[PDB]
Amino acid sequence: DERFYAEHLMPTLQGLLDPESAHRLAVRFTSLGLLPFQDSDMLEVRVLGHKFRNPVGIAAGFDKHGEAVDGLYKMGFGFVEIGSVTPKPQEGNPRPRVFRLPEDQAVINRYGFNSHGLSVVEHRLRARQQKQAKLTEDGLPLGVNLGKNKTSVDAAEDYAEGVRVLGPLADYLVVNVSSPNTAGLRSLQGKAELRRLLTKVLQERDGLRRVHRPAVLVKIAPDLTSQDKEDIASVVKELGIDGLIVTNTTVSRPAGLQGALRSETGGLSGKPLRDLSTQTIREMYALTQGRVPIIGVGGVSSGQDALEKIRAGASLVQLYTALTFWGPPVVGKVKRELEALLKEQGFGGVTDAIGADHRR
Ligand SMILES: Cc1cc2nc3c(=O)[nH]c(=O)nc-3n(C[C@H](O)[C@H](O)[C@H](O)COP(=O)(O)O)c2cc1C
Ligand SMILES: N#C/C(C(=O)Nc1ccc(-c2ccccc2)cc1)=C(/O)C1CC1
Ligand SMILES: O=C(O)c1cc(=O)[nH]c(=O)[nH]1
Repeated sequence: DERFYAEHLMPTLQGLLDPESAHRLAVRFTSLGLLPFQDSDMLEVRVLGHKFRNPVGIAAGFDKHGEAVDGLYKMGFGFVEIGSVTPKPQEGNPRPRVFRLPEDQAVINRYGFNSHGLSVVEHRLRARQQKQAKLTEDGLPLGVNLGKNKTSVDAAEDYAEGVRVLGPLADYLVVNVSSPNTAGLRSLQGKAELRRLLTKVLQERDGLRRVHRPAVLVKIAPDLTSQDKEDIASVVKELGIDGLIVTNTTVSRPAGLQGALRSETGGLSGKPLRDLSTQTIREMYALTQGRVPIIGVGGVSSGQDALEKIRAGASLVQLYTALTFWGPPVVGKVKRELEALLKEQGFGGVTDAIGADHRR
């Protein structure tokens, strides 16, 4: 129940544990299915070669190693993304590396891709691969988000290894070139780098057998220049990339942040990123002429937040940070409010609202 979690459970949990410990305990509880809304057809969306029974997903970073997929579907998410996963295991940055900004409903993290590695996650997904095939057919798809190791010398070979190893187990894969916490990674977003990296990714993906061939998406940052966005849009059309994830966390620090920890290094998420993300979705949708599916992510904690990103051009949305403040009831809250607003605004379902701001 919303108020109980919002007002009692979550604050108490937050007073008791540092945020990294709270996150680990939350993954454990979720993966055991220790948690307590029926989805309307208005919320169903068809995109990326799949049906999604509702358009609200959990963003990458919550379940980094694939341990809690089924408990996430049970929380009400229409789709789950895990990762980012790197080819070899690696520890990530020294602690502390995650900071709560409760007066801003924000988080700053600099995990640095702590990952159990491809092999461990491959085994975990294979142990439930046929159960995921049926979830997917029932409208509950799985994405896998790929990163690169810290000491790797050849970024494109790290991503290609992830497509070869986890591509056969995913409905879509994400080439995450926008973490702000791995040195040099964001420079993969530049025109020449990106084109060469994505050509190699797509060749690897196309060499998979047909029933194991995922869609491929690129996840980008909220901090790009106008020139960067134009170059991304052009590469994405030139290569037939299947969609974009918009956006990762920001390295900016918007005026007015009150949290005592606002000057920690790392990516900032939650409310202060919300409109910078929505504006990036609006611009990428226009530059791609509405023809490249976008998954909208950054500061979503309500139905109105989801629908804004929807009308700016997103076909699906994701959240993470709002879960850390509101807990599990936020998921049904976002869905029930989104459905009430679609009705109030005269849309037949999510699908008719996608990109609607661009048609006024
Ligand atoms: C604690 C933390 C860890 C994250 N780790 C990843 C990650 O490994 N891969 C990734 O693509 N995005 C990662 N993200 C970014 C989220 O997927 C999402 O893009 C961002 O947090 C904005 O959404 P939100 O405001 O709803 O949290 C992480 C975010 C947070 C808060
Ligand atoms: N701080 C913090 C939290 C956090 O509190 N996460 C969280 C998410 C879901 C729950 C929850 C509560 C009840 C059942 C299942 C999950 C609890 C904590 C995070 O997930 C990220 C690293 C900062
Ligand atoms: O591992 C992390 O540091 C991480 C990766 C990512 O893509 N985004 C982020 O905010 N943190």
